[PDB]
Amino acid sequence: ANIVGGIEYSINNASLCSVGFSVTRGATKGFVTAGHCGTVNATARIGGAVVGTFAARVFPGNDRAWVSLTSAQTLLPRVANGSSFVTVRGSTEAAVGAAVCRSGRTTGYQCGTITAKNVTANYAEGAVRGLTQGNACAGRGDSGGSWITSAGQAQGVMSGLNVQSNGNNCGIPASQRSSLFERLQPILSQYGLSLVTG
Amino acid sequence: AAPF
Repeated sequence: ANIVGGIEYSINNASLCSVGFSVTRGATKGFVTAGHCGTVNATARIGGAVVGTFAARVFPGNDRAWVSLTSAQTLLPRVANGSSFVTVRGSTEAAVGAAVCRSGRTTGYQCGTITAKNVTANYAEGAVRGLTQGNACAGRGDSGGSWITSAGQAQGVMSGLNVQSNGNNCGIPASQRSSLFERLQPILSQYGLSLVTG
Repeated sequence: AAPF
């Protein structure tokens, strides 16, 4: 499978999430995603085929994980945006006020701005702290997907949102959306990952 | 907010 940020993958033939970013740890191929998507050694599949297993994760507290892939996988420095792609250039953290987009298998590519940092989400399982809030919309399925500026700076991975009964927060004004994501840098240094860039 |  070509590993592109934003595409669907299943965890143990059951939940769905979206790929955040192609990374490497030494000779190992991987991708960052959300911690709540799978437990360590859960099987990721992309299009029926097994692509890898959860190597590590932290959820709740944080919401982060990486999936080590079999070497058959083709890591790519892109994030899906319809039939187009955004090249991943680096991981400079953008500031509040900045415009940012996100990609996932449910709502596709959506943009908005970063509204606040260091938010605590109080999920049913426990608090997850240090999340950044943006107001681009998202839906169930989008977790783990890429948040990225149009200039190609990888920001993070989808954690959670204020979901309405249609499974997403795209039918309410941006002013009311609280879409939260886990910052990429801490995940990257914590697992000793290097982001694939183009 | 709910995780996903």
